[PDB]
This record gives sequence, C-alpha cells and structure tokens, in this order.
Amino acid sequence: ITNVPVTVYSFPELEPRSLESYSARHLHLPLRRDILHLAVIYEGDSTRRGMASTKTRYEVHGSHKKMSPQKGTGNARRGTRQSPLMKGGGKTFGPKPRDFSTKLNKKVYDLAWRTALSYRYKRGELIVTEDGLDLPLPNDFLWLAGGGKLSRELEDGYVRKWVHEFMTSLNWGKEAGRTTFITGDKRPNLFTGFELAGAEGRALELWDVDVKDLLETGRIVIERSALKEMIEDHQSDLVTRGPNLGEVLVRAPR
Amino acid sequence: ASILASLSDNRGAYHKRIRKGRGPSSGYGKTAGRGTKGQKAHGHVKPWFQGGQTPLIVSHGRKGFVNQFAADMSELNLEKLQEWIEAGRIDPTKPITPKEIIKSGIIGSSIKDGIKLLGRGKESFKIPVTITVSRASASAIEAIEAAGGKIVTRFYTKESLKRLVEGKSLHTDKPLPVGKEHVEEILAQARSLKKKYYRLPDPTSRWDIEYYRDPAHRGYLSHQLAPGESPSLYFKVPTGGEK
Amino acid sequence: TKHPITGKWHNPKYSLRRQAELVKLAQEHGVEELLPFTRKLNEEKLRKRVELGL
RNA sequence: CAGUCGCGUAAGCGGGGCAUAGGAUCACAAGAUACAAAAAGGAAAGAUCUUGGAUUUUUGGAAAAGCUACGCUAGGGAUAA
RNA sequence: UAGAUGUGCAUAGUUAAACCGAUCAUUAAAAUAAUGAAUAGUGUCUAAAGUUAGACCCGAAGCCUGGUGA
RNA sequence: AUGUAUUAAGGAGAGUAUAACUUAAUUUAUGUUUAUGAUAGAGGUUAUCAACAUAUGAACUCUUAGAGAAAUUACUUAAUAAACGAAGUGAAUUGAAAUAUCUUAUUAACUUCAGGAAAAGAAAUCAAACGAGAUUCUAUGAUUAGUGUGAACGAAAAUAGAGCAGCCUAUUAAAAUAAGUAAAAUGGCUUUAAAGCUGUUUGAAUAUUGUGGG
Ligand SMILES: [K+]
Ligand SMILES: [K+]
Ligand SMILES: [K+]
Ligand SMILES: [Mg+2]
Ligand SMILES: [Mg+2]
Ligand SMILES: [Mg+2]
Ligand SMILES: [Mg+2]
Ligand SMILES: [Mg+2]
Ligand SMILES: [Mg+2]
Ligand SMILES: [Mg+2]
Ligand SMILES: [Mg+2]
Ligand SMILES: [Mg+2]
Ligand SMILES: [Mg+2]
Ligand SMILES: [Mg+2]
Ligand SMILES: [Mg+2]
Ligand SMILES: [Mg+2]
Ligand SMILES: [Mg+2]
Ligand SMILES: [Mg+2]
Ligand SMILES: [Mg+2]
Ligand SMILES: [Mg+2]
Ligand SMILES: [Mg+2]
Ligand SMILES: [Mg+2]
Ligand SMILES: [Mg+2]
Repeated sequence: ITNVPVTVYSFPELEPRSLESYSARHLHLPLRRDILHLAVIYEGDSTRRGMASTKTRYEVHGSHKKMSPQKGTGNARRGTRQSPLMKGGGKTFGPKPRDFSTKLNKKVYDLAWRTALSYRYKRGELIVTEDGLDLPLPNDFLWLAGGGKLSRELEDGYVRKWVHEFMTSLNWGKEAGRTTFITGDKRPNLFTGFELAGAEGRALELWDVDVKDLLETGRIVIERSALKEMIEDHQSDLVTRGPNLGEVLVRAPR
Repeated sequence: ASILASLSDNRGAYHKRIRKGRGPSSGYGKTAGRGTKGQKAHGHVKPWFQGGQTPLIVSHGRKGFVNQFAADMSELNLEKLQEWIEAGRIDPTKPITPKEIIKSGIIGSSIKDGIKLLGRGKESFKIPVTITVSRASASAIEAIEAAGGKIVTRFYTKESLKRLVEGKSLHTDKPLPVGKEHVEEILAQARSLKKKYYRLPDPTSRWDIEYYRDPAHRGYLSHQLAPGESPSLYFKVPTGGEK
Repeated sequence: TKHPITGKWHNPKYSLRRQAELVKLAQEHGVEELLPFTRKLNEEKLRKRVELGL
C-alpha cells in the first residue's frame, strides 16, 4: 500500500488514542546499508575537530646554520639541525589543522533520514506519542523540590530511583537497551530525569537529533509533532514537483 | 549485531590504496614506481617541456582570436517548447516572456546575455503562442506564425533579464517613446505603480539597433521603418531605372 | 552656488552620490516630492529621457 | 568537383622542369577579406587569406672570449697517468 | 504570510570570428557539386592521478641584505 | 591548534618567614554570607581551621638626570621593550632547464615617524543607455580579460559574507570651494598604450544656460 499507519499513544499509559497515516516513501523504505553508511560517516566528519598540529623542518625552532663542514670530518654530511633525520627535527608529513568534513547531497541525506525511521518502524522500535511528552514525576516530590525542602543530594537520589523503576517497569531501561526521547522543545522533567539517570535512556530536542542518534538506543520515543516536523524537513527527494504527511485516520475520542 | 556495527558501502565503491615505499612484496617498494636515478626520480620535469624541440604552438603559432564581445544566447528549440506546453509547465494562453521561460526550467538555471528561439522540431509545432525573446531563427518565426501565433524580438541584457525574473522590472515589448508629447502619460504610468521599477534598456549600438529595426527578425523597432526604408542606419536601397 | 564676493563656484552641500541616496531614501518613504530639484529624481531622469531621448 | 584559359582534326593533355640536393614561428613590409570594434559613431591595435626579405649554417631556429700550479662543490670511474 | 535572493556545469552545433543555426564553415554570387563536424548530464563518496605549492626524504660549493669583531 | 573574552610598555640586580615578596620583604580596616554556606568547641607560631566583595600601610637598586667600566658615583618626589602600522630606500638565492628583458619582488632587510591599533575613507568612483552608491577584511568572479618572444605575471565590474555612519554646526573645533595646480614635452616609475606617481623645461578654464575631470 502507498501509505502506512502510525499509532499515537498516550505516553504514561501507552493507550492507542489516535491513528495517523504517512507515505510508504516515508516510513516503509527498503533498508539501504550503503546509504545509511554514507550519512553516518558524513556526520562524524563534520563533528570532528581536526586541530592536530605538528611542526615541519621549516617551523622547528633554532638557526638554519650548517651543522658540520660538507667534508673533511669523516662523518655523514649534515645541513640544518631541524632536519627530520635529527633528534628534535620536524615531522615531514605530520598532522596539520584542516577540514575533515565531507559533502553529501541534500537528497541523499534526506533519504538516509527516512531510511533510519523506516528501519525503526518496520522493527517496532518507533513509538509515537501525543504531544506533551514528559516523565510523570509524582506531584509530592515536585511540590517539595520547588519549595526547596529537598536537598540537592536527596533531590537527585529520588529522580535516579523513580526513573529507574519507571523505565524497568516499562521494559524501556538499561536491560532492554535504552530509549531516546525526541521532543520539539526542552522539558524540565524529561531532560532533568535522564541527565541524572542516563543508563536508562536519554532525551533530545528535534534540532539536536542526527541520523546516528536514530540508530543507537533500542527504541525511539518521538512526539506526534516532532515526527511530522522531522519528516517534513527531510523529504527533499520527494516534494520536488503531495503525499500523506500526518493524515489523521482516527481522531482522538474527545 | 548492532545496526551501527553492520553498515558499509558497496564493495565496488572501495578501491585499493597504494602506499609506496613500504616493502618489496607490496610491489611499490624502494623506488615507488620511478625507475633508477633519473631526472624523473631526483626532481621534476616541467609539464610544457618536450626535451628542447619547439612545440607546435610556436612553429605554427596560435590561430585566430577569441571574441570577447559576442553575446551568449540561451538556445531554445520548438521541439522543447512544445514539450513544455503539453506538460502544463508553460501557459500558452498568456504571453511567453523571458520571465516565464526562465522560471519554467526549459533553458536551465543559468541566465545569459539573451534567449534565442531555434527551429528544431518546426514540423510538429502547431500550438498558437505569443512569445517574446531576444532573437529567433528564420525557421522558428515561420513555425510560430504558421501555427497562428505571434513572435516579437526585443533587446535584452544579462542584467535586464535578472531584474525581470526578480520582479524589479516589468516586461514590455515596446520601446520608450521620444518627444514632449509622451512625457505626461509616461510619468503618470510610473506614479500609478507606487513601486520603484527599473526600465528595460533599449539598444544603443549600430548593430543592435539594425537588428531589432528590421521586420525579418520581427524586431520591436521595425514599426519605425517605412515600407521602402532599409533597416541599416548607413546603407540605403538603391533605385532602379534609366537615369 | 557662485559666491558673490569671490567669483568661485561652491560645491553643492550634497554630492551627486549623496543626492541619489536621499532620493532613494525619500522614495522608500513617500517624501520624494518634498526634496528640491535634483538631476537624480526619478521623474526628472525619466522626463529627460522621454523628452530628448538618446 | 567548381571556376576559365591554352594547344589539338580528334581522343584528350596541362595545378612548371626525366627523377633524386632551398628552414618554421615571432617581428616587419605589401595586397585582399568585412570578422570583432572595451559608453556610442569612427579609428587605433587585432583576426583570416595571399606574398616578400634569413651561412636563424650548433641549419626543430641563444645576440656570447680566456686563465687558475691559490682554486672550490657535486659526481664518474659510465672516458685517462 | 508572501516575495525575491545567492558561483557553477549541461541543455546545439559551426567558424579565425560574428551573422547564422539542425544546420554551419570554404567556394570573392549563390546553388546536395565537393569535404569536415550532431544526441545525458550533474552531484557525492572511495581510489588512483595531472598542475601549483618544500611536494617522497637527506646532502653542496656559492650569491644578496643586515649586524659582530683589530 | 583554533575560537571567545579582556587588556595595551617590558626586563634585570640584590635582599627576604623557601606556598606567603621588597629592608614594613605574612600591614590595617569595612560589608555580606557562613553547611539550607560557597562552588554554641580547640587553635596568634602547636599560628595564618574563611570565602566573596570594597578600601588601605609598605614597596629597594639598574635600565631611566649628568658622568661612568648598567645595577656605581652624584642627585632627585628625573621614569615606556618587542611584535603589529605608514612612508622612504630596496636586493640576491631562485625559475626561464644557459642568460641580459622578465621572474624571484612594490618581497626580505634597513631608516624615519606614530597609536593601541595604524592606514584608508563618504566619489573630479564605477558602469553602459539599465543603474550602482565611502573605507576596511574574507571568498567567488579568475590557471579570466589582458600583458609577455618565452618562463610566467595578472585586474575590475558584479556576487556573497563580516561590519555598516555619515558629515563641514565635521561632537572638537578645519574651507571664504582651492594656479605654478590641471595638463604638455622630455627622463623614469607604475602599467595594457589609459588612469595614477615624479626630476627638468613650459603652462589652462569657471558649472547641466554644458565650465572642468573620467
Ligand atoms: K644561510
Ligand atoms: K555553444
Ligand atoms: K584621456
Ligand atoms: Mg619535536
Ligand atoms: Mg571519509
Ligand atoms: Mg583500479
Ligand atoms: Mg616490481
Ligand atoms: Mg611509474
Ligand atoms: Mg602509479
Ligand atoms: Mg638509488
Ligand atoms: Mg628514468
Ligand atoms: Mg567604441
Ligand atoms: Mg638541430
Ligand atoms: Mg629533420
Ligand atoms: Mg708555479
Ligand atoms: Mg643616565
Ligand atoms: Mg641614576
Ligand atoms: Mg633558456
Ligand atoms: Mg590570455
Ligand atoms: Mg573644487
Ligand atoms: Mg600631473
Ligand atoms: Mg598617463
Ligand atoms: Mg587627470
């Protein structure tokens, strides 16, 4: 079929409430390991710093005087002390600060983005939830933390405990790999929760996600809005002349 | 196992790396494919060097010159103009101007000194259109007019075309009038726009004027000629008879 | 302007470059008709071309 | 093949000599071509074709004399005693 | 919200060059008389390369400028 | 190594609680917060068991009055490195497979002057018959136009980005709008023959009511 369904759950209870429809060219693409490779290696090149530096014989300190006479000494002739053959000489072909970045067509990078989403979709590792995706911390703790009654030590020890038993109950913790939460904007509870308990998972903002980030953990828990915005910004090879992008099949039962 | 530990490029994409001077069994050791103690091994030979023999460019010399004043025209064939109208990418009901030709993708994405209509596929072109270009072939003019259309050749420049696409200049297939009897209606037309528009330039050179001044090219200055006048600004049609 | 005491022409207080900047700035705000006579005015440039031509 | 001349009744022959021994580019000079003409009209300086002047004789084409036993460096034993 | 904007390459060939153009050039007028030239590009990665930079590495005698020393 | 922020004179000698720094070489005070901090004791040499912020005493000699063999003399409330900037002067190695033009190269270096930056700067500028609108820095344009016998050298328009600011009543105190000037010949520089710089000898005009430069 040209379109595929996408279930939108309520994050805490994981109740399927709504049903959206996307194109098969969005979440049902074939697995292209060569295209995913070019995108993953393309991001690493741009992340690299590339600032290593070594001195050549033209940059090593000292005078360029001739060390020994050209002949008469019985030893091997020598020029400057900065030669690579000498003790503290310069590395001829040593590292220099340069740009390690490579190029990748916007259309290939957009195909690798939807190919990574399709890899998670066809495997059941893509969970779309309703907007407002945050960890439902207890109201009692939230009331204390704001009040300032709780110390930093206890405040962090509780979040680490609640987040652990919460992820372990959902089978989303360190035992079942990990989970990557993707939201449109930063959320205090979600990001603060996984900043203190990172073994159970992590949280990212849509602007900070990469193709590699969509393949590291065991599942991708993304918001309904972030997914639509993620695919809408990575379909350059498709919208060139549209297809189903968030077509609501079943509305939430208000 | 992990997806990230299973990605690779196609095997045909990978090619052997040759690191020279790294042992005899590599096949490139101890000489790196240079030979034995020659100029090509010690130093470098200039690329233009032939050993001393004079190159042909000297014994024969360079022929001709490169024209630095010729206009670079974008070539458009009727074969392609028909393919666009049928596909629905060019509206034949409206005037086809350079703005619509450039924004259609029929001449590409590069704007040049002008657009010339050529007559490839003139046997199958039967669509009535109203096109305006900088130049046109004698075959294209007949093909356009035979199908029931109109064609006009107007003076353009590389800078005028950019302003047309950018919307800074409005298209017009008529020259700027001359005389104190048109200053009012022209100034009023400018005030009504309420927006700063650049005028399309008119030809200034002898050749450019003569081109758009003759009816063979359907030039937009041909109306300035008399039925017996010549387009040339210097030459005249001689008279026949006994005198 | 020609100085009366000294028969020497004084350069205008606004150069032809600065004249065109005001005309351009006055046209984008709708006060171009409030400026004095200038060979850079959009109507004067156009009138001189239509009346006299090339 | 086209152009247009000669000789020959004609067929036909003629794009020098019975054959084998005369160097370019560049620059310069003389003719033609109507190509381009740095705002525009012209021009200058260029382009194309024809042609001319060379022990450019180290003749695929540098404007060019010696000493070193006060000698120096890189090499060769690829050439000596 | 909408509009515009940002190198380049290719898309048509031909000639010394323009006009011209699926035809163009030579034929001092032209003319199937003759001869030549026509149909997928573009970007990226991997690798090997040409060019310019020290340019695979080591090694002169010497030349110039500024200073030092009786 | 790059980026960001801040700043805009540097060293030496000798002495001293050997973490503590100037013959005072561990000065004297103020405010706030102090374990919910900051990021109900013991301890003045068995010391400095307190951090932040704001003040404060002291701070020698030479470079650096004169002189001299710098850290001395003799006097006295004597005092400013480098790098970077502009102009002036200006090579050679090297490449051309030699070599003079050329290239190396408006380079290195030297001298003078100047500031925290300096320089440049609001068109006698570019464009081309449409228009742009000071200077500076980066990229593209561009192994281009072009120059040169060659080897090689090599723009501008425009575009993009960094910044953006216009004025003479200049936010620091200046013009009665510029004559030995523009320009020419000649000798050179630069350079494409133009424009620009210049020694010598000569030497204009007065504004779009078309005067002057390009
Ligand atoms: K040396
Ligand atoms: K072409
Ligand atoms: K001149
Ligand atoms: Mg080292
Ligand atoms: Mg790589
Ligand atoms: Mg191979
Ligand atoms: Mg071998
Ligand atoms: Mg080889
Ligand atoms: Mg090889
Ligand atoms: Mg060897
Ligand atoms: Mg060899
Ligand atoms: Mg001209
Ligand atoms: Mg020879
Ligand atoms: Mg021979
Ligand atoms: Mg002797
Ligand atoms: Mg003194
Ligand atoms: Mg003293
Ligand atoms: Mg040579
Ligand atoms: Mg050239
Ligand atoms: Mg003046
Ligand atoms: Mg002068
Ligand atoms: Mg001059
Ligand atoms: Mg001048």
